[PDB]
Amino acid sequence: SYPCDEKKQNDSVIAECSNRRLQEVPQTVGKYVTELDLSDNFITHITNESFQGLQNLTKINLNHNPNVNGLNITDGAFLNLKNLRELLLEDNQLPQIPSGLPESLTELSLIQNNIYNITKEGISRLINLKNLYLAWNCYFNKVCEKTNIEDGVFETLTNLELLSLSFNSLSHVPPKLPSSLRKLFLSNTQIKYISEEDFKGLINLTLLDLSGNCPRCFNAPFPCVPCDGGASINIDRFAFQNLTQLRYLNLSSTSLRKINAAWFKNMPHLKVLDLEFNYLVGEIASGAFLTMLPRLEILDLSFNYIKGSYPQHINISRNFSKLLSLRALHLRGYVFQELREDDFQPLMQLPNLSTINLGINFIKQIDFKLFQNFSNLEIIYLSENRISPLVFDPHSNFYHFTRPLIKPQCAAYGKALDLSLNSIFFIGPNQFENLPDIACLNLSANSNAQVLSGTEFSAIPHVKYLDLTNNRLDFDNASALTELSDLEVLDLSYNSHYFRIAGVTHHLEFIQNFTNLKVLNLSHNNIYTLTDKYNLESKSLVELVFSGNRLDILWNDDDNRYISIFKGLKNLTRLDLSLNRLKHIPNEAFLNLPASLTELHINDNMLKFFNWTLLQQFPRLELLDLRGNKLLFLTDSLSDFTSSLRTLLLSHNRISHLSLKHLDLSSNLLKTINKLSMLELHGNPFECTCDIGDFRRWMDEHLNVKIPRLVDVICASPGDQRGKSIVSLE
Amino acid sequence: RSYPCDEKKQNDSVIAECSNRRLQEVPQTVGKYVTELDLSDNFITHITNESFQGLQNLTKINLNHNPNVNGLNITDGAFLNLKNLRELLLEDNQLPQIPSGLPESLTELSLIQNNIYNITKEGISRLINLKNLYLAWNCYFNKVCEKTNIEDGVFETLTNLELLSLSFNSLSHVPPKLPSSLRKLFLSNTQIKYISEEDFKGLINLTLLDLSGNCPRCFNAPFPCVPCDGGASINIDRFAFQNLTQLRYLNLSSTSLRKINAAWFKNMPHLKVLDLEFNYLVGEIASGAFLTMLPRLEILDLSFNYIKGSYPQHINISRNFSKLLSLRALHLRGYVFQELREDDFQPLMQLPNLSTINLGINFIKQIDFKLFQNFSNLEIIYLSENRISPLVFDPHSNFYHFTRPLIKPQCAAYGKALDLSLNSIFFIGPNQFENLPDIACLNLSANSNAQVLSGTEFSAIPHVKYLDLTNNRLDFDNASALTELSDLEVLDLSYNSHYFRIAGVTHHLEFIQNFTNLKVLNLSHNNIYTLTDKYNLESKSLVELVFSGNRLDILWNDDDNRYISIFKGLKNLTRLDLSLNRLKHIPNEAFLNLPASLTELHINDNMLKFFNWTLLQQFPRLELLDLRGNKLLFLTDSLSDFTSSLRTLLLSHNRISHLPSGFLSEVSSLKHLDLSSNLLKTINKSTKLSMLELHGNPFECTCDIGDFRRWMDEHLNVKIPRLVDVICASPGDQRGKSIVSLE
Ligand SMILES: *[C@@H]1O[C@H](CO)[C@@H](O[C@@H]2O[C@H](CO)[C@@H](O[C@@H]3O[C@H](CO[C@H]4O[C@H](CO)[C@@H](O)[C@H](O)[C@@H]4O)[C@@H](O)[C@H](O[C@H]4O[C@H](CO)[C@@H](O)[C@H](O)[C@@H]4O)[C@@H]3O)[C@H](O)[C@H]2NC(C)=O)[C@H](O)[C@H]1NC(C)=O
Ligand SMILES: *[C@@H]1O[C@H](CO)[C@@H](O[C@@H]2O[C@H](CO)[C@@H](O[C@@H]3O[C@H](CO[C@H]4O[C@H](CO)[C@@H](O)[C@H](O)[C@@H]4O)[C@@H](O)[C@H](O[C@H]4O[C@H](CO)[C@@H](O)[C@H](O)[C@@H]4O)[C@@H]3O)[C@H](O)[C@H]2NC(C)=O)[C@H](O)[C@H]1NC(C)=O
Ligand SMILES: *[C@@H]1O[C@H](CO)[C@@H](O[C@@H]2O[C@H](CO)[C@@H](O[C@@H]3O[C@H](CO)[C@@H](O)[C@H](O[C@H]4O[C@H](CO)[C@@H](O)[C@H](O)[C@@H]4O)[C@@H]3O)[C@H](O)[C@H]2NC(C)=O)[C@H](O)[C@H]1NC(C)=O
Ligand SMILES: *[C@@H]1O[C@H](CO)[C@@H](O[C@@H]2O[C@H](CO)[C@@H](O[C@@H]3O[C@H](CO)[C@@H](O)[C@H](O[C@H]4O[C@H](CO)[C@@H](O)[C@H](O)[C@@H]4O)[C@@H]3O)[C@H](O)[C@H]2NC(C)=O)[C@H](O)[C@H]1NC(C)=O
Ligand SMILES: *[C@@H]1O[C@H](CO)[C@@H](O[C@@H]2O[C@H](CO)[C@@H](O)[C@H](O)[C@H]2NC(C)=O)[C@H](O)[C@H]1NC(C)=O
Ligand SMILES: *[C@@H]1O[C@H](CO)[C@@H](O[C@@H]2O[C@H](CO)[C@@H](O)[C@H](O)[C@H]2NC(C)=O)[C@H](O)[C@H]1NC(C)=O
Ligand SMILES: CSc1nnc(CCCO)n1-c1cc(C)c(C)c(C)c1
Ligand SMILES: CSc1nnc(CCCO)n1-c1cc(C)c(C)c(C)c1
Ligand SMILES: *[C@@H]1O[C@H](CO)[C@@H](O)[C@H](O)[C@H]1NC(C)=O
Ligand SMILES: *[C@@H]1O[C@H](CO)[C@@H](O)[C@H](O)[C@H]1NC(C)=O
Ligand SMILES: *[C@@H]1O[C@H](CO)[C@@H](O)[C@H](O)[C@H]1NC(C)=O
Ligand SMILES: *[C@@H]1O[C@H](CO)[C@@H](O)[C@H](O)[C@H]1NC(C)=O
Ligand SMILES: *[C@@H]1O[C@H](CO)[C@@H](O)[C@H](O)[C@H]1NC(C)=O
Ligand SMILES: *[C@@H]1O[C@H](CO)[C@@H](O)[C@H](O)[C@H]1NC(C)=O
Ligand SMILES: *[C@@H]1O[C@H](CO)[C@@H](O)[C@H](O)[C@H]1NC(C)=O
Ligand SMILES: *[C@@H]1O[C@H](CO)[C@@H](O)[C@H](O)[C@H]1NC(C)=O
Repeated sequence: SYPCDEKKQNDSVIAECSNRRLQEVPQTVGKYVTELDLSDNFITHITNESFQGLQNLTKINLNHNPNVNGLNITDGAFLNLKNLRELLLEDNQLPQIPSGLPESLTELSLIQNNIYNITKEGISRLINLKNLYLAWNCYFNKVCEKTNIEDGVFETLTNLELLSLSFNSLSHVPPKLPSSLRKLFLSNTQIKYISEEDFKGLINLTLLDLSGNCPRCFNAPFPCVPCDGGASINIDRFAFQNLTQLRYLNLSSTSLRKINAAWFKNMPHLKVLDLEFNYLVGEIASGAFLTMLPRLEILDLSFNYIKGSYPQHINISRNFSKLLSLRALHLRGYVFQELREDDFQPLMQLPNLSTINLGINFIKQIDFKLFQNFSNLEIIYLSENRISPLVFDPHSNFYHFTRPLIKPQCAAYGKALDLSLNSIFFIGPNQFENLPDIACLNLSANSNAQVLSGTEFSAIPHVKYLDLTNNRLDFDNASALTELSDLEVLDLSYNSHYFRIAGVTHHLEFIQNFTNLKVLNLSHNNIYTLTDKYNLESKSLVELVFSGNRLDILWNDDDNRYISIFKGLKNLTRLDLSLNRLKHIPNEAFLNLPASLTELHINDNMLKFFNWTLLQQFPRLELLDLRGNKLLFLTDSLSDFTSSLRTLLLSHNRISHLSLKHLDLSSNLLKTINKLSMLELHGNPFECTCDIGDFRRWMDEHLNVKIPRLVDVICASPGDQRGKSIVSLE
Repeated sequence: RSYPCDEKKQNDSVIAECSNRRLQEVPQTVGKYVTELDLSDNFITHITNESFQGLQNLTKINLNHNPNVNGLNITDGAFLNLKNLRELLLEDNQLPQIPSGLPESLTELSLIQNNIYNITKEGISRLINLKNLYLAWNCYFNKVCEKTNIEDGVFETLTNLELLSLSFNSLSHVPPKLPSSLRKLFLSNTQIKYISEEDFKGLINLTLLDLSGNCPRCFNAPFPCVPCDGGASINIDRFAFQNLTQLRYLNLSSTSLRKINAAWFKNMPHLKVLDLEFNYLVGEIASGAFLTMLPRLEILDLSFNYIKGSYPQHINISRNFSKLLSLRALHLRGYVFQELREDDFQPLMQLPNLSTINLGINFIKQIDFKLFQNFSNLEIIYLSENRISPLVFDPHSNFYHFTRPLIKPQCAAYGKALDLSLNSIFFIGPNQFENLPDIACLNLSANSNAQVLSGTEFSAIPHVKYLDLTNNRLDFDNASALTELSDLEVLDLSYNSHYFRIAGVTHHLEFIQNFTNLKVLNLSHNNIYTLTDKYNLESKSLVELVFSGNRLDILWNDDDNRYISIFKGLKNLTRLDLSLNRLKHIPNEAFLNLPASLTELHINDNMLKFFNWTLLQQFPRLELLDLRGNKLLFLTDSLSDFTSSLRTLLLSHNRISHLPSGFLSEVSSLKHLDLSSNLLKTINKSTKLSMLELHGNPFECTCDIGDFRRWMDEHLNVKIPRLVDVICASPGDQRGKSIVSLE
C-alpha cells in the first residue's frame, strides 16, 4: 500500500499521504480511495491530470503545499471529480479562489492564503456548500488593505450553515447573507460598527463571533490595534433582535465598557457568552444585562482588570443571582486582594454552578468557608493567586484558553481545589480549615518546604488525588501524608530541597501505610540513597514513576543494599525507570523487579547491554521500552524468553544486526535486514544494495504490516543511492 | 615541550599542572625545575619511594582525588626523600591511616575526605613544623567510623601549629593538649554537645573558633543531621571562652541555641564576625543581653532562626542592636515575618558603618520603604524572596553562610543597590519606588512582571544605572519605555516573554536610541523574530549587545530584506553575541552591515554550514571571532588577505576536515587558533601564533603525520594544550594513544 499508506475506516478507504516530501500528486494511489490527505508536502502544481480518472474521491486535503511561490492550480482542475464534497486548501499561498470548482462541494476551506476578492463565479454556484472557511487572508502582514466581497456572493449559497471570515479586514458585516447560516465567525475583521440591518435575516443563527473588533490591544502577542482612543465596538440596540436561536456569543476583546441588556431581549437560549478582555468592572458591579440570561450556562468575564488597579475587593452585582442556569463562571484577571463571604452571596443560590474560575487574580486572602455554601461546586480554580500560609493555529479559541482547568483524572474523584502557583511556602495549621470535602487538590509550585508529619491535611482527609509537584517538601517522616488514608494518586515530581543543593537523603517508608495508593510519581527527585529502609513496600500500588533519579548510584551500592528496592511493590504493573543514568542493571536487581509488571520503561539511560534472558521472569510483561540507550545486539531466540510481549521499543540504540505486535528499531545502525503489525525502521544506515533485495521482497510479501515513514527509510550507501528511499530503487 | 603535565612559571618558581589527565602513575617525564606538582583528579593507585625519585626540589604536591571512577596505596616513607616538601595535599584518597614516615619539612598537610579514624603520634607528632593541619571529613556519618580516636597529646608536640581543622568527625569532646600556638580551630559537626571551662585552656592566641553544627537545628536539612536529645542546644559552660581574648571569628551556626550567654563575650573585645545561623534566637533577638558585649563586631549573621509555622506580623528587634557600633553587615534571612515598619529598625539607623542589610527569604508582604532613607552608609538593601506586591560537597566552602556576593558586583559598583528579585511585583505600581533613597543598582528579576513600560514607572529613582529586569513578562514596545532613566548604563532584559507563554511575540526596540549613555544591553532569550515599524536598532553609546537565543534566522531570511541593517545603527558597538540564533547562513550583505567598530563577534552554537571569510575586510578592528559549535566544512586558503587585526579565532566543534596549505600563512595577526573537536585526520605542510588547540580530532597516526610532529618540536613557543587529549583515531593499536606518544 504505497506511495501512501491505505486504510479502512467505516465504509470508506483512506490514503494518508501527509508530510512526505512529495513534489507531485502521485499516480500510485489506490483506486478504492475516497479520501486523500496530501498535506504538508512539496507539491507546486495541480492540473486536471493530477486527479485523472478518479471519480470516487470524496475528500482532498492539500493543506500546507508547498513548504520551506505558492500552489499553482489550473482552472477546472477539480471539475472532473463528480463526488468531491470536502476540499481543504489551507496555507497554499493562493492569490485567488480557484476557478471551476465542482458544485458537489459541501465543505471548502481556503484559510491562510492571499485571497482579497471574494467573487461570485469563484464560489457562487457552489450551491451545496454548508461550511465555508475564508479566515486569515487579508491579515495585517502584507498587501490587502480591505477584503473585497462582491455584493451578494453568498446570497446564492442557500444551504450555507457556517461562514468564517475571521482575521480579514472587512470594516462592515457583509450584506446579503443566506438565512441558512447557523455559525458566523467575524473575529478580528475591523468591524467597529454593527447595524440593525447587518444580521436581520439570520433567524437560524446559533453562533456569532465578533471578538477582537476594537480590541483591548494590551500585551497581546499578536498585532493589536485598537479603535481610536480606548473606544469599544459599536453595536446598535436592535442589532440582535431577530437572532432568537443564538446559543454562542463571543464579544471578547471588543473594548466594551457597557453591555446593552436589550441585545439579549430576544435571545432566550443563549448558552455561552464570552466577554474576556473588555473593561466591564463597572458592568460587573451593576449589570442590567445579567437579568436577561436565564439559560446561560457559561459566562467568561476574564481579564477585565483596570490597568494599575488592585482594589481590595471584587464588586459582584446581586443580579448574578438571576443566572439560574449557570454551570461555570470564569473570572480570571479581574485582580483584587481579598475575597469575603459576602462578595459571593449572589452565586451561592445558583443551583447548577459547578465551576468557579478565579485564576490569575493575585488574591492575598480568601474567606474559604464561603465555598461551603454551594450545593454543586465541583471545581474551585484558584491558580496564580497570592494565598499565604494560614495561621498560530487558526482553529484555536484564542480568547478562551481551552483545555480542562484541572486534570480530568484528578477532578474525576470529586470536588477539586487548585491552589497551584500561590504563596504557600509552608502549610499553615489553618490552611484547609472551613473547606468543603475536597477529593482533588493541587498545590503545585508553591515553594512549599513543609516537613510532612501526618497532620497537615487532616481537615480535608478525603483527598484522593494530590499534586505536590515543584515544591521543596520533606517526606522523611514515615507518617507523612498518612492522614489521607483514602489517597489514590500522589504526584511529588520535581521536589527538591529549598536551596537546590547537591546531597539530600530520602525515606520512603510512608508509602506502605496507604492501603489504596495506586499511582505514585517520584520523578526528578534526584533520589540516590534511602535511609534506614532500602525497600519500597506497597500492597496497593499499581504505578511507580521513578524517572530522573539515581538508580545507577542505588544499584552500584558496594553492599548491594538496594537489590530488592521495588520487589515489595507486589501489585505493580507499570514502572518508569527512564533518565536514571543506567549503564548496567545488576542481573539480580532486574530479577527483583515485581513479577506483576505489564509495562517497563528504561528509556533514555546509557544501557550498553540488556540481559534478554530475564524476561522469562516476567510472564505478564506487555511493553518494554528501551529507547535512547547504547545497546549493541539482540538475542536470536526472543520467543524462548517471553510469550507476553506485544510492544518493544528500541529506537535510538546501537543495534547493527538482526508473539508480539509492535517493533520499533528506528534510529539504529542497521545496514541491512536478513531474515506483528508495526515495524519502525527509519533512520538506519541501510546499504542500498542487492543484499537488501531480501528485505524488499519481505515487505511486498507482508502488506498488512505497517511501516511508517517509508520515505525516511533511507539508503546511506553506497554513494550511488545514498539519500534515496530504499523502496523506489530496483 | 612538557608532557604529560603542563608546566608554567608562577611568580618565582616553576609549576606543573598534571590534573585530570587520566594518569595511572606519577610521571618520570616531569620537568626538573618544577617545585609544585598538581597530580590531582587522576587514576593513580600507588605511591612508592620511586614515584618522586629525582625531584628533590619539590615543595608542594597535590595528590587529591586519586584514583577515580579501593583507594591510594602509599608505601611507608614514600615522601621521606623530599627534604623540601612543605605542602602535601592528600584529599579524597580513600586512605585508612595517616601515611607513615612523612618528612619533617611539612608546614601544611591536608588529609580531608579519607577513612582515618586514629590520629596517632607517629603519624603526625614530630612534624614539628606543621602550621596548618586539615583532618576534616574522615569519620562522617557514612560508613565505618563509629567514633574518631585521637591519641592523647598527639598535637602538644606541634608547637607551631596555627590551624587545626577536625570538622566533620565524631569527637564527642574537644581534644585535650592542644598547642598554644593555635590561631584557628575548626570543630564544626563533631558531635561535641558540651564545652567545658577547661576545653580551651591556654589557647590565648586563638582568633577563630568554629563550633557550628553541634546539636544541629536539623529541620529540612540538605545534609544528614542528628539533633541532640529533645530540641536541646549545645551546652557551653559560662567560662568556656574566658581566656580567648584574641578571638575575632566565632561560628555557632546550627547549635540549636535558644539563649546566648553574654558572659561568653566578656573577655572577647575584638570579636569581628559572629555566625548564629540556624538556631532558635527569635527571643534573644528581641531582648539580647549579649548585644551590648560586641562593640567591635562587623558582621552578624542571625539567619534562619524562624520558628516552625510562625509567620508573625512583625519582627521584634532589640534596642540593644544600637550597641553594635562597628556593624558593617547584618544578615537576617529567614526570620519570616509579614511587615517591616519604620520603628522596627530604629536601632540600626544610628550604626555609622552599616552598609549591608540582608533581609532575603523572609516572605515580607510590606515594607515601609522610607525607613531606608535614615541610613548614612547603606550600600546594599537585599530583599530577594519576599512578597512585596504592586504599590498603589566541597569541604572548603562555608557550609552555613552562603558565600558569593549578594548582588552582582558590576551592579553594586554603580552605587546603592536594591534587590527586589523574586517578590510579587506582577506590575509596577505608581508608588513602587516612592520614598526610596537614590538607587543606582536595581534588581527586579523574576517577579512575573507584565508592565507595559511607558516612561513613568521609574521616575522616583531616576538615577538607576544598572537595571536587571530578567525573567519578567514586560512589554517594551512603547518607544518611551525606561526613558525616565536617562543615566542608565546597563539593561538586562534576558528571558523576557509574554505572561501566557504564548509564542508569536512582536517587538519594538526604538526606546534604545533615547539613552545617550547606555553601554550594555542584554536581549538574550527573548525569542525575537520580528520587529514592528522600525527594523533598525540605533545607538550612539552602546558598546555591548547580547542577542543570543533569538531568531535572526527568521529576521534575516526575510523576503523583503527588511533587517539587512538591523544592527548597523549601533555605531559604537564593539561586542556582539549572536549565539543560539539557529543561523544556517548569514546573507552576505547582512553580515557587512554589522557595525564596523566590532572587536568581538560571537556566532557560536548556531548551524552555520558556510562562512564568507572575505567579509572580514569590512572589520579592521575585529580581534575575536567565535564560531564554535557550528557545521563549517573548510577554511579559506589565504586568511591574511581578509584581516590584519584578528588575534583569536575559535573553531571548536565544527566539521573542518582539511587545513588549507598556505593557511596559517602570511599575515599572522593571529595569536590563538582553536581547532579542537573538528574532523582533522592530519596536518600537512603549512607566524605570531602562540596557542593552537587541536584535541578531539580523529588523527590518522600513520606515518604522514610525522610532518606535523616535527613541526611541533620546531615551534616550542606555540602552546598546545591538552596534548594528552590530542589522540590517534587510526590505525588500531595507535587508536587512543596521544600522537606525541607515537615513535
Ligand atoms: C507523574 O506520573 C503520573 C502517572 O504517570 C502522570 O500522570 C499521568 O499522565 C499521563 C500522561 O503522561 C496520563 O495519561 C494520558 O491520559 C489521557 C486521558 O486518558 C483518557 O482515555 C483513556 C483511554 O484508555 C482512559 O484510560 C482514561 O481513563 C482517560 O479517560 C490520554 O489521552 C493519554 O493517551 C495517551 O496514549 C495514546 C496511545 O495509546 C495516545 O494516542 C495519546 O496521545 C496519549 O499519549 C494518556 O494516557 C495519565 O492519565 C496520568 N495519570 C494520572 C493518575 O494523572 C503525571 O503527569 C506525572 N507528573 C508529571 C509532572 O510529570
Ligand atoms: C546579559 O548580558 C550581560 C553582558 O554580557 C551579562 O553581564 C556580564 O556577564 C559576564 C559574565 O558572564 C561578566 O564578565 C565577567 O566579569 C567578571 C568580573 O570581572 C572582574 O575582573 C576583571 C579583571 O580583568 C575585570 O575585567 C572586570 O572589570 C571585573 O573587575 C570576570 O571575572 C569574568 O572573567 C572571565 O574571563 C576570564 C578569562 O580571561 C576567566 O578567567 C573568568 O573566569 C571569566 O571567564 C567575566 O569577564 C560581565 O562582567 C558582565 N557585565 C555586566 C555589565 O554586568 C549578564 O550576565 C547577562 N544576563 C544574563 C541573565 O545572562
Ligand atoms: C469565540 O467564541 C466561540 C464560542 O462562543 C468560539 O467558537 C469555537 O471556535 C473553536 C475554534 O475555531 C471551534 O473549535 C473547533 O471545532 C471544530 C468543529 O468540530 C473542530 O474542527 C476543531 O477540533 C480540531 O482541531 C483542534 C485544534 O486545532 C484539535 O485539537 C481537535 O482534535 C480537532 O482536530 C475545534 O474543536 C469551536 O467549534 C467553536 N465553537 C462552536 C462552533 O460552538 C470562537 O473560536 C471564539 N473566537 C475566538 C477568536 O477565539
Ligand atoms: C564558620 O565560620 C567561619 C568564619 O567564622 C568559617 O571559616 C571560613 O571557612 C572558609 C571555608 O574553608 C574559608 O574560606 C577559604 O579560605 C581559604 C584560605 O584563605 C581558601 O583556601 C578558600 O578558597 C579556596 O576555595 C574557594 C572555593 O572552595 C576558591 O574560591 C579558591 O580558589 C580556593 O581554592 C576559601 O576562601 C575561610 O578561610 C574561613 N574563615 C577564616 C579562616 O577566617 C567556617 O567555614 C564556618 N564553618 C562552616 C562549617 O561553615
Ligand atoms: C497543577 O498545577 C499545574 C500548574 O497549573 C499544572 O501543570 C500544567 O500541566 C499541564 C497539563 O498537563 C501542562 O501542559 C503544563 O505544562 C503545566 N503547567 C505548568 C504551569 O507547569 C498541573 O497539571 C496541575 N495538576 C492538576 C492535577 O490539575
Ligand atoms: C537578580 O536576582 C537574581 C535572582 O536572585 C540573580 O540571579 C542569580 O544570578 C547568579 C549570578 O549571575 C546565579 O549564580 C544564580 O543562579 C541566579 N539565580 C537565579 C534564580 O536565577 C541575579 O544575579 C540578580 N542580579 C544582579 C545584578 O545581581
Ligand atoms: C492586575 S492589574 C494590572 N495593571 N497593570 C497590569 C499589567 C500592565 C498592563 O497590562 N496588570 C496586570 C494584569 C494582568 C491580567 C496580569 C496577568 C498581570 C501580570 C498584571
Ligand atoms: C518561616 S516559617 C516555616 N515554618 N515551617 C517552614 C518549613 C519547614 C522547615 O523545615 N517554614 C519555612 C521556613 C523557611 C526558612 C522557608 C524558606 C520556608 C519555605 C518555610
Ligand atoms: C433553518 O433551519 C431549519 C431546520 O430547523 C430548516 O428547515 C430551514 O430550511 C432553515 N432555514 C433556511 C435554509 O433558510
Ligand atoms: C441543572 O442541571 C440539570 C441536569 O443537567 C437540568 O435538568 C436542570 O434543568 C438544570 N437547572 C437549570 C436551572 O437549568
Ligand atoms: C491491584 O491493583 C488493582 C487496581 O489496579 C486493585 O483492584 C487491587 O486491589 C490490587 N490487587 C492486590 C492483590 O493488591
Ligand atoms: C543473565 O544473567 C543470569 C544471572 O541471573 C546469567 O545466568 C546469564 O548468564 C546472563 N545472560 C547473559 C547473556 O549475560
Ligand atoms: C602567639 O602569637 C604571637 C603572634 O601573634 C607570637 O608572638 C607568640 O609567640 C605566639 N605564641 C606561640 C607561638 O606560642
Ligand atoms: C567605620 O569604617 C572606617 C573605615 O573603614 C573605620 O576607620 C571606622 O573605625 C569605622 N567605624 C567604627 C565605629 O568602627
Ligand atoms: C564608544 O565606547 C568606547 C568604549 O568602548 C569609548 O572609548 C568611546 O569613547 C565611545 N564612543 C562614543 C561615540 O560614545
Ligand atoms: C563573499 O561575498 C562577497 C560579496 O562581497 C563575494 O564577492 C564573494 O564571492 C563571496 N565569497 C564566497 C566564498 O561566497
